[PDB]
Amino acid sequence: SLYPIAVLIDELRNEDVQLRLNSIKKLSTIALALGVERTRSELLPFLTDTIYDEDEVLLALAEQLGTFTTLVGGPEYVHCLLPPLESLATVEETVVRDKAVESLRAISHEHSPSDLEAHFVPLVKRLAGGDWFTSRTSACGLFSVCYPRVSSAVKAELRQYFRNLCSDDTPMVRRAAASKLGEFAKVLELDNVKSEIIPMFSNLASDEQDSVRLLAVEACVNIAQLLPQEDLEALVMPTLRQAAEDKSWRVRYMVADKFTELQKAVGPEITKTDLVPAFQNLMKDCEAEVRAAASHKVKEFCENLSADCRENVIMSQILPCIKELVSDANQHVKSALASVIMGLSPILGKDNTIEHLLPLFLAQLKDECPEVRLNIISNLDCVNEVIGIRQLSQSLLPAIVELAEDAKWRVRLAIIEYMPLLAGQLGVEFFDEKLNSLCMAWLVDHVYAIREAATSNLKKLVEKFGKEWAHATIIPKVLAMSGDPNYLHRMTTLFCINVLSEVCGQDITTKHMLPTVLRMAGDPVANVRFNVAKSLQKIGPILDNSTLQSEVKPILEKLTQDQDVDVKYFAQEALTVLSLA
Amino acid sequence: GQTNRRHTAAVPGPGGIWSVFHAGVIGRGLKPPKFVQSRNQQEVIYNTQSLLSLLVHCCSAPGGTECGECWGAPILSPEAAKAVAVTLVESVCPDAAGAELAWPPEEHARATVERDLRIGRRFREQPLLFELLKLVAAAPPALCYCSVLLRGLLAALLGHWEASRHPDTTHSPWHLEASCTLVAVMAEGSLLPPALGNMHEVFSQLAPFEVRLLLLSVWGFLREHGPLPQKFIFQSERGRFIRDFSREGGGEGGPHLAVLHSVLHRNIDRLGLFSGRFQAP
Amino acid sequence: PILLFLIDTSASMNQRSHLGTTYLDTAKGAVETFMKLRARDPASRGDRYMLVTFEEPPYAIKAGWKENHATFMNELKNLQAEGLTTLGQSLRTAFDLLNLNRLVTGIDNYGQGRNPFFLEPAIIITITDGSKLTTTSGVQDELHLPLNSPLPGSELTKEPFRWDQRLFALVLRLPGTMSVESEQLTGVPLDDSAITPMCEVTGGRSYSVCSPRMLNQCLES
Amino acid sequence: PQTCWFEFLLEESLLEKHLRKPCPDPAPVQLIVQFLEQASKPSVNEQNQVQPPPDNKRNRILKLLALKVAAHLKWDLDILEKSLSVPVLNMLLNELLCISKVPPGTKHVDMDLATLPPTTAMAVLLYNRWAIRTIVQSSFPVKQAKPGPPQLSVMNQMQQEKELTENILKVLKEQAADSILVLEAALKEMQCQVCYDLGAAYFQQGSTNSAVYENAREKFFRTKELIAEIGSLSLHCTIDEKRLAGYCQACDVLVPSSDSTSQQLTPYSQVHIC
Amino acid sequence: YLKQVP
Amino acid sequence: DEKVFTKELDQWIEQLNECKQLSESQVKSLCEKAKEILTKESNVQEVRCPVTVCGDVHGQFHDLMELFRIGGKSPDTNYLFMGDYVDRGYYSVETVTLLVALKVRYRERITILRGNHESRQITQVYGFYDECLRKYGNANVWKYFTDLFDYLPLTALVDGQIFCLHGGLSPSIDTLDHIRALDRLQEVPHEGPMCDLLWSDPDDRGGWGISPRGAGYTFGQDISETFNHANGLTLVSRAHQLVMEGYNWCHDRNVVTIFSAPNYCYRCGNQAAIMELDDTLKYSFLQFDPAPR
Ligand SMILES: [Mn+2]
Ligand SMILES: [Mn+2]
Repeated sequence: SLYPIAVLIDELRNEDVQLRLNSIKKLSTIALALGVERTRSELLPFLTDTIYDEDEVLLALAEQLGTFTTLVGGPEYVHCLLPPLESLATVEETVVRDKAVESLRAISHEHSPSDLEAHFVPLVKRLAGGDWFTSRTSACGLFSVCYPRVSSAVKAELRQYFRNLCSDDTPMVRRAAASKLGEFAKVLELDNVKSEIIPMFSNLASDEQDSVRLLAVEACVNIAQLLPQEDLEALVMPTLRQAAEDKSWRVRYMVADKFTELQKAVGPEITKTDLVPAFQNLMKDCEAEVRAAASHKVKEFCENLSADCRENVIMSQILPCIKELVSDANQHVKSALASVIMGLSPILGKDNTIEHLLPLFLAQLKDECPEVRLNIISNLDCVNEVIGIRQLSQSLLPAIVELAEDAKWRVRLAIIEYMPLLAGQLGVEFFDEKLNSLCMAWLVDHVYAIREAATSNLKKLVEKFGKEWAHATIIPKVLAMSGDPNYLHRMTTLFCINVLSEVCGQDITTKHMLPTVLRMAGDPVANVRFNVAKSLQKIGPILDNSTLQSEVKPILEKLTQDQDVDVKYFAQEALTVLSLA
Repeated sequence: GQTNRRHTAAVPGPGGIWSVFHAGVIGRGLKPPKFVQSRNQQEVIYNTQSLLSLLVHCCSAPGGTECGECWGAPILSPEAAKAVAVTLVESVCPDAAGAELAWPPEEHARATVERDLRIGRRFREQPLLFELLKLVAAAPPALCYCSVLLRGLLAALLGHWEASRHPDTTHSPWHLEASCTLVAVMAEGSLLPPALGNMHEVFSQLAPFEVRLLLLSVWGFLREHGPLPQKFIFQSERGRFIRDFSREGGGEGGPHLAVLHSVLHRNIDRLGLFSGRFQAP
Repeated sequence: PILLFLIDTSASMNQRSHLGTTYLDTAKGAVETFMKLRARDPASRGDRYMLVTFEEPPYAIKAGWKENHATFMNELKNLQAEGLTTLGQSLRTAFDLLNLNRLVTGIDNYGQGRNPFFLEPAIIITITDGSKLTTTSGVQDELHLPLNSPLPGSELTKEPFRWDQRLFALVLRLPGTMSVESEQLTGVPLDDSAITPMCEVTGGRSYSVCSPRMLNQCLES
Repeated sequence: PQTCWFEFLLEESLLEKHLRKPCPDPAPVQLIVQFLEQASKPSVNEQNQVQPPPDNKRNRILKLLALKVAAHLKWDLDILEKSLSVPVLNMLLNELLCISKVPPGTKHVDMDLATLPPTTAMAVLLYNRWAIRTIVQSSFPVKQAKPGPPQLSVMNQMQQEKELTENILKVLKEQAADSILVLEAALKEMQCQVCYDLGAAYFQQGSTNSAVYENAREKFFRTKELIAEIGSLSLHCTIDEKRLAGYCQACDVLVPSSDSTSQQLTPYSQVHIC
Repeated sequence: YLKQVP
Repeated sequence: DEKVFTKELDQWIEQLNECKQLSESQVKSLCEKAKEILTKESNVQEVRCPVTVCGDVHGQFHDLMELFRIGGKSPDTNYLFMGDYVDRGYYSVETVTLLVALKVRYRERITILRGNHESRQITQVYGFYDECLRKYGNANVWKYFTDLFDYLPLTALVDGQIFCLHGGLSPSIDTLDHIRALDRLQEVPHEGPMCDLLWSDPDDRGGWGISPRGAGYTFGQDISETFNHANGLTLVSRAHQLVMEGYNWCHDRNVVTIFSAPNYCYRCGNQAAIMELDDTLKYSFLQFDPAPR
């Protein structure tokens, strides 16, 4: 009975931290092996009176108590564990008080209402009266959780305790109390929130510190989601209006970030009458981070309105703000704006997308910054779905040559991936005239991903344009660059063999495809033999039995005892897969 | 033992109106195709035989007595072999940092490791060096002058057996052969006792740390009983220099033979038949 | 105060110790560790660092009054020991710099007595090796400072040095092979060099070093 | 599902379940490591007065659980020697000696084993076998640890542990002479292994005083016919027969015992004897 | 670097 | 046995490339096979041309994936990493696990060197120990990875002409035969040849000097020229300092700094680079940006 306490006290004092962790992570084993009333009687006062100097053990014991409250004997006997769990609140670390408050959240969740009405209310009212701020943070959390199981008089007592604690001067308990206001009204009725919660909410939003106003405005968006359409205009709406244009930029940054749930909560008439002019005030100010957030939110603000008025407000107010935001001297604002600009295209009608968004599209194409270019070129697929390929192709005619040679390979990657649609729409004659050279230079780039994308692009072209065109215009250049001393150029030619052989045909597979593969399997570079083994492995099934048995089998038995072990293994598994022997 | 025309004919494809792929050449290109040396061992062994025959004629004494029933060994002069030893030390290591004939402590081997690696390279490249040591061996005051060479080669072997991770010593042929040949030559030169000098026949079947401990035992013995030019008595009836291991006071190395016997007592499983060679005289 | 380092840049200062490093690199490390140990003292906010090498003028003053700390570091780390052992001219050049600014400021009031409150504290440290003193004509046995009177007013004081400056000498005698015997003397010996009588006259002491531990004791002292 | 030492310290039936658990988590010899490391805590008082650990009930129940764990492995010294260090094994065998009703400081000269209780006789035989094997394996060379600098505290407590190892090995020698007397009195069956280690001792002091080699030979010849009486009954007998073959091959070269066809005829033997 | 992130 | 381990290790590669951590027994087997494959490797491993040499990674796994998207996939292009891929990064265990699994899968295609961060003390103090506790749970996988770092080769040689190592030169090293004679089978000391091998760095000096790091030395153009002349080398490749442009040709076209961790410690904003020696020793630089997140 006392020997567990003795080994606990001689084990908690050492050098390392792993041993106490292994002890208290298995303290539930000690409790279940020893008994129930024993650990109610002596072990709980033992863990109260001891004070440790390390923080992670407090986390582990808190979560162990949270998992242990079931092993205590059920919800009826958990009154023994409440003085220790409230004794854990007098700590100085954030993670351990978070673990403590979530443990007490679980305790409040699992437990039958009558002895919450009897016992937890004095405990939360007494730790609410604690002088330390951590006790008040735990108090406002516990008052946020203890609503639905108490009676009306006990309710009104905890409401007036909440007004007693929420009015104090020190800021961190006001932050915690504002967060618990945001979590608090999610369960209340309409009359109590419309009578006393919202005027003191306005009072707490009327103070000076920025962060209490931050937590106040997301508490405002929660209560706007909660309150019906009939009452929010008269009381909390001027509060959020006067909080919209405050002196600090943090509050307008947050109400920009929270603007979408605000406009979803209030309803379209309030958005048109009040939120739109404040939003023109939002993107047209001097701070630039709020401007980037304003672009990030003008995307999902324009997608979420009513149609018959969204068209008018975008043709009347939004587009001049877009034109002003494009010419902004800050760069990150332009990058974010170009990230979220062509999402307006499926929203907006066709000819208006042309006559407004395409000049700014071509403007954002030629910007010297890379992030704006990579964002707009990634969004070119989304604008490509709603705008027909013909006028988009004619728009990208003088802009396709500068974007195939720019520094960043993301833009080149997306241009290569998008190019088959452009070539298929735009015809074969133009590609044979002055557009094949771009793909030819793409096949010999430095970046591997660019070359692999160009090889898949070759697959798309041989699929979309036909057989004899690829015979006349693609294969001889592939062989001429197969005759290149550099090794990775030979790698790209092997990739061309593989990927163009996916469609290809049957006649060219033995008279201009196979012999070049055969004749260069004796290159001293082991990677050449490695990938010619891979190419033979893949190209096996498309070939017929005569060529597969005439010269493929002797070259594969030639390459299966060479010095490098990797090419030997892939030659062996190529012979295994192709069933050559 | 030990341009532009062909450049411009093959610059198609990657050039044009676009820049070339590379940024430059690191050096002059590939470092040759590397040369493969080829010899035949019969000519090597018989030119070595001719040279050692010439040396053993030159380093012999006058003689010319024709006394007795022959069957005997003519003396090799201890002064000619001293000259051969001096010029061999000159050829291999011209340095004078450790030119003292008394061996320094073991930790001092960690200082001049560059010199030890250089003597190791010299013994590895040319086998004739080892052969010359045997010529220095059969004139017992001579190999004492090569104490620097033996010390450097021993320290290189110590380094190799410290860095060796193989379970068996036959995975490195040359270092095993060099260790056994070295201790055999120092056993020829009356530097080690016959009890301790007969250890190399177990070296082929030990662990690298085990042969390392044996060579440290050798190093400690040469600490305790140095390879001085003196301590050889010129016994005159048949005039030769003899080192008798009775009167130095150590005799057979007590701790050294103890460590060597512990080495045998570990690997009883394989060093069973050869345990009879290390019996006390 | 004013900390001046006279680093010997003769070719004899290019010998290699048992540490696998040259003597000049050991001198640079001595300067660096002197910097660290002086910066440990919470009284060294104002300390002007100067460097003079064994090179003929005007390439003699590496760092002076109008330079800063970064240029002192850059010129310290970029020293090449490719000269002769000309100690007298370098010592005269260092004293000429220091006494030159001294007589510029009027720190020493001639005729009005000697005021030891007017003070410009200065310690100069000559790091050398103790080789033979060499000129372009031959070896010089005994150290003589030149007497050319370049600074106006040098005749009003008999000695080229002054009473506000002190000379110390770090003579590096690191052997090529490490000594088997370990030095256990608490005190640092004096050297039998040609710079020792001069630093005894000027009111300093010549530290003689034979080991890196000895260098640490010398530099702490 | 790992375990800890005080899990078994609080309840004995947990250790009983662990001893019966077919595919365990950390094996019982590392459990011996953990319990005997916990029992090795110095008894520092309130004034930091370091003394021997106290004889409370917790220590005694820890030792009896440890000896029950050791009994689960049938007191087989092979894996128990290979997996546990020297001073910890000294403490374990001292505990096994004192639990067998032996007062400390007793001279080990006679203890007639027929008159002894069977458990006491087997315990003193086991302790003496540990002594003789420990000194023999201390004569063995060891792979030197690679010189990577550890932390200072672990290096210091290793230094203290190997220092106590040196202490226990010297006192091991000066009782080991009398222990050799106890072994040679202990011949008067599965004790052949016992005799085996006796002959191994005669190789440790064989380099000097070569006459003990002759003593050594009959001991190993003894083992051979007892191996002939064993067959495949290697329950407590764990003799490596490669070692026996190598040792007897070493033992043949001190004397000619005739029977050249029966003895070795490899040319190394006749060139050596000639 | 226009990212205060406060 | 070879086929099942090969396909399991390929599935390990595929699971690593999508940024998923492995299990403790899988790391056990990977580390054991890594020990077996790294025992038979010299201190100066000759890597034949062609090879794409990459520099410090320092536990930036998505940047490593981008690096594989630039220089080529690991099956097809040879790689040589000059260590220091374990600390100062959020995803550290995935990076080292990917390198070791690629080494034991492709033994002639991936060459891995040793950095100074790949030691017990430095991993304990600069983050790998903490990452070990937060992901896998106990400190035992750190023990296998420290032993694995212990067996790693120090330097590498490309066509007998390019010397690749992590740090810099040494006052105690004069020939490459002394590199091959060192006992590599030990944790990196505070003083000695190998600590200088993994800790030294070039600077525009005239000789040796105490590095401002607590260990190692610093060397100038004269020392590098002497080392290149006396050993038949022409280039010394290394990866030890942060570089904006990703490559530096210091000591007059003799010492090459190649840093391959863009945006080091996620706050420096450097554009990393790697070197791609072709089959003609006929090089090019691949210079890249950090990955999108
Ligand atoms: Mn790193
Ligand atoms: Mn590094």
